[PDB]
Amino acid sequence: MRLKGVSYSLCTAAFTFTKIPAETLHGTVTVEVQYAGTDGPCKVPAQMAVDMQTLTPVGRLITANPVITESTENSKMMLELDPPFGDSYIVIGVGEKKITHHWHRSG
Amino acid sequence: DIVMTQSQKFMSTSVGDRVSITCKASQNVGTAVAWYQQKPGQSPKLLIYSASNRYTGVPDRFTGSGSGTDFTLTISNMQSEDLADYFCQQFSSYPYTFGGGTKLEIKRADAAPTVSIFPPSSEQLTSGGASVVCFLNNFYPKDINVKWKIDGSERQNGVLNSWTDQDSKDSTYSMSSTLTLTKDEYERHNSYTCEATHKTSTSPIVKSFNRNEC
Amino acid sequence: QAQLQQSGTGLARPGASVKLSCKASGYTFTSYGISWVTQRAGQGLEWIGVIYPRSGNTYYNEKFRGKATLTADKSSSSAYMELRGLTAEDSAVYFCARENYGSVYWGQGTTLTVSSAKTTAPSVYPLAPVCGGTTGSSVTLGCLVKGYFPEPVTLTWNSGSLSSGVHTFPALLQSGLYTLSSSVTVTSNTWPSQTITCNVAHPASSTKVDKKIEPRVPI
Ligand SMILES: [Cl-]
Ligand SMILES: [Cl-]
Repeated sequence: MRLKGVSYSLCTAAFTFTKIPAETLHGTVTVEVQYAGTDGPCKVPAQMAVDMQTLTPVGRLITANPVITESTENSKMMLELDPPFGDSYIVIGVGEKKITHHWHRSG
Repeated sequence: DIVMTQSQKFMSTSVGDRVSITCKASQNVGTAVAWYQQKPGQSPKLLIYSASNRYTGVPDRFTGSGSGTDFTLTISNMQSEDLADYFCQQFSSYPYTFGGGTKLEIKRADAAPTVSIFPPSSEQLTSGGASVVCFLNNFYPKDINVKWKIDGSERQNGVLNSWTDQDSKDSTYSMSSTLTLTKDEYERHNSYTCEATHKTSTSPIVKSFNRNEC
Repeated sequence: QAQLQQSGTGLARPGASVKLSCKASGYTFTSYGISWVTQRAGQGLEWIGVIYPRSGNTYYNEKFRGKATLTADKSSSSAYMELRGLTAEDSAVYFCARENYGSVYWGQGTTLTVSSAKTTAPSVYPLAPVCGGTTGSSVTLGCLVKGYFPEPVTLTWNSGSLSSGVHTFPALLQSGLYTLSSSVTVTSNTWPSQTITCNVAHPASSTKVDKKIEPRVPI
């Protein structure tokens, strides 16, 4: 286990949504992802976005310090985001294998 | 294990067409599907990952969609460089199985084959084997069937067919059909016929010779 | 930049074992798996299995159990696949690929041919038209190349000076030996008044044969 005060690096490998992101009773969205890599433990990049060019964060990531905990292939983790009203994208990962899911939050 | 079915093994398309390639998983795989294209002599290249994400550098003409069991790769405004073999692959569980492939080829106007028949050469007839060759050249579309007859009787065993790849300039296909028999059998018969069924004629093109005639 | 470089023996006899290599560079080898994929000539891709060099864990397609054994060497960032008990049906291209839910990085492929045939120069047969000739303004001649091993041959017409109007067909196996043919079509004023000759080079047997196409005559 890592020592006190050490952050993990960002996960470098690919993620996939294991199932459709699901809206909670009060309008947040829960996500489960599976991770192809063996560089874990590592930090899961996760945000909402409205512009896929700037990737400027909108809404909020609720999960504090989302991580892949396992060093073994195909492990899973869950996180929760708070989308803006209207349309946005759930964006998991950074780099050439980032995944997106279009989301709509009603009033 | 999961089976990924690409039911269309061959598709003919025109430049500018919307091409739809379908991949059906034998059980629910979520969005864990990739699409590749491959050209002869090269490794496959990734186009789409996790069902719907376009890989960097891939033209925006390519879009993946679908989830669960049904996945689609769409090529809008198809270009000639998009002619290739296309494969899906799933990553839900091992083994990471591929679809059977869809080969995209280009459409042109129908063209009847030019058919020519060749008796065994004198040099081959020293060997105890005898090959009768029909060339069926410069035709479109690729679908064609050859039936061989010896003295009126169909012969299926000993027929070998070979096709060229679609021509890079004229978009046609060509085929060789070779009937091989023993020399002894060849010299016991007179009439040899290759018949080509193709959509460009209501009845097959027939090329035939009588062995002992000139 | 991530790269996978493949190497391995290209020709084997039935019963042999071959060890194929996949040398990785330009990324952290222990962060991803390496899979192997096979492609029979003219056929689809098939996933053999994967190794994760960080742990050595392997997962096989049951169709390749025993036939294929995957290993890896962390010290050199190399992955290996040993193919055992080879048969003619194992002739194929074999690729390695990095595993990442959609393989971007692939080796260049190794072509493995498995055959018990010995090196055999082709028989080359000129194919003149049916006796008495054909009607029409063009004429088609042929050349049949039968019973050679290994591939390839190089077939030309008139030493390459006749290149238009030619169709040279892919070789097929016929009892362990390859056969192909070629046609050439010319306007009828060109042949037989001018000569047309099929030339067939077979590098493996160091042979080069010329067959002039001669009109057939009656018995
Ligand atoms: Cl990759
Ligand atoms: Cl010559």
